[PDB]
Parts: sequence; C-alpha cells; structure tokens
Amino acid sequence: MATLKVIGVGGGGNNAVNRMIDHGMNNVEFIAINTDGQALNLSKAESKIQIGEKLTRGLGAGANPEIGKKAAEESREQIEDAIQGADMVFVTSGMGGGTGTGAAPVVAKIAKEMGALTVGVVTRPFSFEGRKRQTQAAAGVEAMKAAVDTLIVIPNDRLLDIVDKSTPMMEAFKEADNVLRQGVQGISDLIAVSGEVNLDFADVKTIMSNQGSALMGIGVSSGENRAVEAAKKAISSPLLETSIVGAQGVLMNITGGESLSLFEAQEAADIVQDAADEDVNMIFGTVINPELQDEIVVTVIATGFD
Ligand SMILES: Nc1nc2c(ncn2[C@@H]2O[C@H](COP(=O)(O)OP(=O)(O)O)[C@@H](O)[C@H]2O)c(=O)[nH]1
Ligand SMILES: [Ca+2]
Repeated sequence: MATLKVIGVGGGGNNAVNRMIDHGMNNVEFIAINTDGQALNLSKAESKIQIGEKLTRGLGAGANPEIGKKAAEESREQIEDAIQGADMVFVTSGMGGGTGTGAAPVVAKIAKEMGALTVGVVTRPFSFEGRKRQTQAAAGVEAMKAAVDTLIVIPNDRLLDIVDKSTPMMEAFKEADNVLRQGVQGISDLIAVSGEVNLDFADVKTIMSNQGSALMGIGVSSGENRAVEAAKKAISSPLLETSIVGAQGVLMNITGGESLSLFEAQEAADIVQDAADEDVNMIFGTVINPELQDEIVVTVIATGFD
C-alpha cells in the first residue's frame, strides 16, 4: 500500500504543513524542512530537518536562493533518510525567498532520484512584493519543474481575486492549502478503496509521471445536475496558474451512492473532455459509497499540457 509524504520547505511550506496537521490528516507522514530553526521548533510535524546549520547557524536564508540550495545539498543524506519508503512525495514551498526557492527543487530531485512520484505545489509571490522577488520566484518555479514529475503553481495574486476586503489573511492562506490537501486526500482515497471501476497508484503514476504542469481538483454536489456541477467544480481553477484547457491526460474518479447512474458518469466525463479542448486520454473510475445519499464527488487530475 502506497506511502504518501507531504514535505514543507521554507516558511510558506512549513506553514502549509502546520495548517494541514491542524485541519487533520491521516495516512500521510509530514516532513518539515527549513533553515530557520526557530520556525522548525514550532512545526507540528513529526519529522523535522534543519538544513544548512553550518551555513546559516539556525537563521533563515534571507532572500538568497543559493543559500537554500547549498543548505539542501549539505543535508542531502538527512533528506534521503526522512523520504525513504515514500511511494509519493508532495513538495510544498513558497517561491521568492532564500530557503524555498533554492532548497525545494533539491528536495524534489532527491525524492525523484529515490524513486518517489514527486509532485510540487508552490506559490508565486504577490505583485506587491515587487519585481525582483517575482523574478527570483520564477527561476525557482523553472527549477521545480525540471525536478518534479508534476507541478502545480498557485500565484498568490489569485488569493486577492477570491477574497474580499475584510477576509483575514490566515483564512485566505487556508484557501490556498485546499489545493494541496484535496489533491493528497483524493489520491489517498483512491489507494485505499477498491472501486467498482478501480483506479490505483499505477493509474496515478500513468497520469503524473514525468509530465510538467498539472491540475488537481475535487468537486462535490447534489440534486439535479449534480454530475455536471461537481465536474465543473473539480476543474474550476480560480487559484491555479494551469487551467484545464490543453490537458491531454486526465484521471477522473466519480464517487456516489447506489443512485450513481451511467448517464451521470458520461455527463461528468464530457464536461471534462469538452473543457480540455483536446482529445483527452481519460482514465476513468467509479466508486459506490452507500454512505452517500444524494452527493457525488468528482476527482480530477489533469496533465499532458503542451
Ligand atoms: N500562500 C502563502 N504564501 C506564503 C506563505 N508564506 C510565505 N508565502 C509566500 O512565499 C514567499 C516565500 O516566503 P518564505 O517561504 O517564508 O521564504 P523562505 O523561508 O526563504 O523560503 C513569500 O514571498 C510569500 O509570497 C503562506 O503561508 N501562504
Ligand atoms: Ca482505488
């Protein structure tokens, strides 16, 4: 049974790991990586790797990515030991800073060289943080892309679009965590359950292995048009840099009660096929969960973007 690990690198990444632990999560081992030893000490994670102690003496990297990179390379062996056993690694980090921008691509490379299916979920900085930080974040993104199997980018500017003028920052940040947390739970649930039309970790590898950009989403709905509405919500990408448009591979799992109809599955599949605007290699699954009365859950992982 496949082991999933979530690895937070730098301040943003360790904040995401803490908020996900607070939210509550099972069958996933969390690893916190940072140069900042003060922040690590406040990590709710079980495994904690302080990187670059020699180099930073427990301080953060400031805004210099080469420090993050060297810190990660210095601590390769400890990174390897914490990863060991992972079939899948999710690497989360905020791009722009000195630790994440530099260290996260190295953590990704290590995870992948060890044989883990390696997914990145990273932020780009807010426009208000200024051009040099945006440009620094962009070099990190490109480095992440070269190091991972699949990459999901969340531009922090998109948080301003969905939030209104009084939404607390911390509630806004929680919206960005949903991306990673629902992707991890969707895959976790696929592994755990033998569905009526079953998808497993081999199907995750087919869609995600050596692919570049990705979209991961979950949609939930009920009543009339539940299938169309849940599929639409699975692929709606307000926070994402990569939309469904141009996807050539899709993993799509539908979960419902005993009322789940064949017609509904087709409708959901067509919503996704049509929104991609490509001939999509669909890998389809269905799970009957009799606990569900009138809800259906549509899970989408999309890759193969040119
Ligand atoms: N969405 C989100 N973005 C964050 C968070 N913390 C930091 N950031 C963003 O990530 C960037 C890097 O900050 P940080 O990770 O602390 O730098 P590092 O520790 O040097 O890697 C910042 O410029 C922000 O754009 C967070 O909790 N949520
Ligand atoms: Ca399954």
